[PDB]
Amino acid sequence: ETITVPTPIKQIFSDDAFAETIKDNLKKKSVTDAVTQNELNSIDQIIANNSDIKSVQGIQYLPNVTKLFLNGNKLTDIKPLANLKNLGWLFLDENKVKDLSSLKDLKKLKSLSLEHNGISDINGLVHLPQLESLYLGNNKITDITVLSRLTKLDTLSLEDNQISDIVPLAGLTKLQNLYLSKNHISDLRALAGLKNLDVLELFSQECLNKPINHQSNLVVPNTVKNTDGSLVTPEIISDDGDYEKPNVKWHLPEFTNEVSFIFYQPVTIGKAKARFHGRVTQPLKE
Amino acid sequence: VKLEESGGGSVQAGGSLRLSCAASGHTYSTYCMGWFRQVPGKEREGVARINVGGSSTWYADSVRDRFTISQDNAKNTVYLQMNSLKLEDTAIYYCTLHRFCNTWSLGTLNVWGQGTQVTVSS
Repeated sequence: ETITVPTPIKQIFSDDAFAETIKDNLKKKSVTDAVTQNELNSIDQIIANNSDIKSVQGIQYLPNVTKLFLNGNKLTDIKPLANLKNLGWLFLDENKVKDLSSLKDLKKLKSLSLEHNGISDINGLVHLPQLESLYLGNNKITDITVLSRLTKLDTLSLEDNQISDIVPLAGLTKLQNLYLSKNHISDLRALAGLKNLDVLELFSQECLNKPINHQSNLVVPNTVKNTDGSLVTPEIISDDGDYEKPNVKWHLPEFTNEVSFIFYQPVTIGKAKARFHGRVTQPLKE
Repeated sequence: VKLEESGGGSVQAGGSLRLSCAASGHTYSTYCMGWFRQVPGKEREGVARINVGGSSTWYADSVRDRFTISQDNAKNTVYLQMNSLKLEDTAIYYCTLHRFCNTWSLGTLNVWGQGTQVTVSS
């Protein structure tokens, strides 16, 4: 897409904040100044974090942008980014962007940051198998199936999501830095073959068991597994319970809505040293 | 996040200097820390980094065999040993940090220290 004749900035970039960003990038004096296509072709980087941008309409006319910093705006749609064929680095933290499929043709994209966007569905990222860095912290993701295709990732953050099933990571042996804190992970076996890890974070899991019936003498199998499948010993057990491997046991003369236990296990994978820590909650049916 | 810089100074070409940088306040469990350098007016450039809490390092092509970066993870401090210093190494060296090393390399999103003068003379 091109502007055939020089046109005022504010006619191309409908968002007042983004028009000012373009003006400043080009060292123009006002958003009413005319811009040429050649001037737009010369934009290779935009830094516009925390700028109150609600839309990047008009950015489609910037074919050569390689780095886009748009953290902390009010974006809800990234359709105008879809044909930015040279984009290599994209930062979109703290927006509300969910149309990840809009990125599918960005085949030079190496780094993508989408933290705190309210994302659940990441299936559109399947179209970016060349990605080297992916940051999806602080979202509401449960299903990371498609990440089994992202075999060029060396850095991946999924911290602070709702993930229990990390099997899709098992084959991603290029991973070096892997951030998985604050999920629902109880089973590390998917990580066992990640021999190139240097950084691994496994803090503060919440592992939620399927409800079972309350009984006065409760017996709950421990399902927390290390990378070799061995059971991780609980360190702290609620309600005066005790561990008799492989079961946690409680005497509950009165109904209570849940019992729980907490575990902590140092783990080494590759060169990475991690602390796998979590709470298992067992809800009880009265 | 606050970065405290130490070291630097002036030394004759071929000599050695050391730089230190300590991170304090609200540090992540692991993070990227190291230095960029800049001659006044000229473009800043990455020098060396290390993943504090891991082990991976990176060096600019021009320093790769003369400089060594290390960490004291317990002190949240990194160290740069600068050997065989050249006139071209004269610059202000800025400690700088980002949670993720691949982003650290860009500079743009980093936390920055105030800068330490390094001067190499003939």
